[PDB]
Amino acid sequence: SYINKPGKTSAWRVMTVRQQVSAVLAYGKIETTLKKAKNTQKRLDKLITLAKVDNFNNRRQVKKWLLNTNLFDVDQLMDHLFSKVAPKYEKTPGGYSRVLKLGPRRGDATEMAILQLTD
Amino acid sequence: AVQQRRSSKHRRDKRRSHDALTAQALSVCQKCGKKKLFHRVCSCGMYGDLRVKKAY
Amino acid sequence: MRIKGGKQTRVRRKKWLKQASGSFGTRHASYKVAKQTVIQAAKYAYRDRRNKKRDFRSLWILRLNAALREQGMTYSVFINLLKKHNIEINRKVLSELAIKEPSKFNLIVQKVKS
Amino acid sequence: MIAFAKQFRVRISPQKARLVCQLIVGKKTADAQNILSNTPKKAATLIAKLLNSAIANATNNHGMNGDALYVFECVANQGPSMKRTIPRAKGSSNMITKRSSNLVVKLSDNPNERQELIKQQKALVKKRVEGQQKAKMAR
RNA sequence: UUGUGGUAGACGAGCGUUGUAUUGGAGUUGAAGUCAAAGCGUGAGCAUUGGUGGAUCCAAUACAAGUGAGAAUGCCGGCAUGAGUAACGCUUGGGAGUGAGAAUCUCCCAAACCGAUUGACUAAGGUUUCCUGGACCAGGGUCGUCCUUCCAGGGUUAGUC
RNA sequence: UUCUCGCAGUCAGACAGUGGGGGAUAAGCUUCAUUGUCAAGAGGGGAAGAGCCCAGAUCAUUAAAUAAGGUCCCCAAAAUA
RNA sequence: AGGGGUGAAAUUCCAAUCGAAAUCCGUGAUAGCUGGUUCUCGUCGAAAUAGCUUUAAGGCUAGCGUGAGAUCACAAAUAAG
RNA sequence: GCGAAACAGUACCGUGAGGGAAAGGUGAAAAGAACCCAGAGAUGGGAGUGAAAUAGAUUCUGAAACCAUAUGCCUACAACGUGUCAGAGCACAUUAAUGUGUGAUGGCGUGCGUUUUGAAGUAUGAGCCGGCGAGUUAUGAUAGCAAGCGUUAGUUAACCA
RNA sequence: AGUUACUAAGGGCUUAUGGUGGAUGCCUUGGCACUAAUAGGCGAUGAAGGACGUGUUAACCUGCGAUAAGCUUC
Ligand SMILES: [Mg+2]
Ligand SMILES: [Mg+2]
Ligand SMILES: [Mg+2]
Ligand SMILES: [Mg+2]
Ligand SMILES: [Mg+2]
Ligand SMILES: [Mg+2]
Ligand SMILES: [Mg+2]
Ligand SMILES: [Zn+2]
Repeated sequence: SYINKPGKTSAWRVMTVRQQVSAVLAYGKIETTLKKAKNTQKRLDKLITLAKVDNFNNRRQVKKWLLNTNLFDVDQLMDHLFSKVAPKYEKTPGGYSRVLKLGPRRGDATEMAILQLTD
Repeated sequence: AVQQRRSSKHRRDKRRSHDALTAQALSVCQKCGKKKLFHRVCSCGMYGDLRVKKAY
Repeated sequence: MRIKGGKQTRVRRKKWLKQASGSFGTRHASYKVAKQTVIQAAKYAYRDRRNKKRDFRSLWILRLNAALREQGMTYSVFINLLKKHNIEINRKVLSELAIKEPSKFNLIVQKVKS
Repeated sequence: MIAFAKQFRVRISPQKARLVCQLIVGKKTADAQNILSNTPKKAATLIAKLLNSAIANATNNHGMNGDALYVFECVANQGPSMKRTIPRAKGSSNMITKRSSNLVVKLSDNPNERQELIKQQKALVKKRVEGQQKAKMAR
């Protein structure tokens, strides 16, 4: 066959990662597919760990990932992160998030999973 | 490529032997009673003694 | 005058199908196959109704040969010893059954020794 | 003591409904409602409702014990079909046939409930031979 | 006593169907038709009992024919198999809401293509497809609370176009 | 199997033995005369074979004697010299 | 506008069709050519050759089958001479 | 049977001339199934009317192919035109019969029409079931059989009542 | 060392049922072919055939024509 959708290009994967990390920091919970959740978790953890020092280099490095959401805009989301989310976790070595499996979806029988983060 | 001879009602039934379904594993959530499929969160939104969701 | 007649056709086909029961697969369902199989089965019946009397005589010969081979003579010599001497029309089966009730058969096989 | 419940012309296939109907058959009702809710099939949301309706019909109407119930016998018979045309290359117009299923679930109360159907079968031939014999008095 | 394999093919005797005629006769105490059964005939074919069904029908002798189906790449209808296989015909992520039910609907926020266009105005055509409210038999290549589908109500206003 | 009358069908034949033509004493070749068989014909022998050998099926029998062919086992039936 | 048209010519194009459109009618065209032709039992049982044929895949007559009837001894067969 | 038993030359195909279908039956009468339970709802299960609701709006009867369920028997070292002749074990019990259903195991076994010298055919037709479907008719000729009438026989046609 | 009941993922045979499906059977405000009578046309006084409209009544069918599911008279 010939004409075909662009599909899951690497840019699509990375941009989905960015959108989901923005969404999880903004609200604190995500209800997504499991096999996107296990892939979002890595970037989530790396950001929160990179964000405990608060120098301007860390602000630049985190600006490379976040996107604005309905709750917070990006320059509001950065402050919201570095003020309350990042320091809360400052003493935990790893393990900043959990992915728990929901029930299968009616549309596709995909394995819905919830991504969240608590102490 | 086509069949040369119709596959009877005997050969067809034999092929579908492996089509049977499996009964999925079931657990009973503590913190309420119900049969959630094992290793998930029931509709309580409680997984074990931890809360991960809303009422239903 | 118009005549339809779906009764007679169905009755005939029903008889043909009823003839072939205990047949594999569709042979007892579709009539077109049932008729072929009934015809073939009756051919086999006609052939076997002759082959079975062709074969049962052979079986009697075999189970008479075995009985005589444990007395010291063969079946191909026993038949002489019935026809030429002590002319007997004892049949070729009953001289077989007499072994299943033996020691009355030994009387035969030693009677022809005269 | 059967108390069945039937749904006609459900928009599911007969051959996809028979896969979960096999799961539910012969098992007790407590481990049927939930086991049928939890399976990921289209043929399960359409049979959970029907099975629960059968439960309610048995309990209210006929007045059986409940926790003695078990799913006696399950099927998905072929409901009426729908015929539709489908375009193709070069205009050849194959016919799509939409299927359907006349689901019915029977819920027995006593554990046997099967020798009784055989008993009716045997009576239906006993009376035939009896009527045959009473008509041998044609002298 | 002599015979009795047999296609093309000649000849003979016959069964069954539909109806008409006269003659007998059965029928809601259940007629035909339909299935089932462990019957009777040399064959075409013919009875008996029971369930269903709910009003016509059986035998005897003649008569008249749309009179006897396994084949026509036969006609019409139904149903299989191939098979729950190929295909599903250019695109995402989430929050909040609704609702019995949501990937699929409403809102929000991004995200991704278009940009001499997937934008805006109209002719030709098409003929209500437009707007509001409601519904989810069928159509939608999935789903659907939703649709350009369906239902009730509505809208097109010229001295100069 | 001669004569008259009604009614057809058939006119693509094949093989084995025999005597010859064409052929190359080649063809499961072709064309003839002749005897059979098959066609239109089953059973047994032939391992399996339409055409060879024996034979010519009214139907049933879980009866007896045979023809060709055959008797260590498959496969029924034999020994002596 | 079709035993016509048009063609910077290819047998192009003439409403997805063009060595002569589309549909209606004569019309159930004709076809020595394929295919099909529906219930049973009994009696008998062939030919696949000769002559002619614008005939050779077909046809007519003879030959061979069957039915009805006669000839019934001198007719036809089968053996010896 | 008119193409047409009903809103048929309709719907539909075609630019156009033109081509051109399918399907009917509750019960005597709606007494069209209030009410209850499950469910969102259709619907289903009880109730109720009624002779029957296996008459329920899928609406006279309701075969077959076809798809599912189940008692009884067999099958996972076995070469199979799928049956037949023998034959065990198993389970039942009849249109009372040297009975019925299955059938471990032995012997035996290359379908049906067509056309052909000859086809299991590596030649062709049929996917399966049901229905429809192919030597008639008018007017004359000859032959066979039967009947009436008969040795100056027999016999009417058109037409009229 | 050896003998042999049980297994059936699934299949096969019979028998009973259920569903689809609508043949056979009964029936019909319909057609077919005919007989006996009658009559053998309509139309500038605007026909045949059609559109459009009309309701206490949605659409459709029918009747009917601004006098519009009807008017006058015997
Ligand atoms: Mg082939
Ligand atoms: Mg599979
Ligand atoms: Mg495949
Ligand atoms: Mg594949
Ligand atoms: Mg695929
Ligand atoms: Mg035939
Ligand atoms: Mg071919
Ligand atoms: Zn719980």
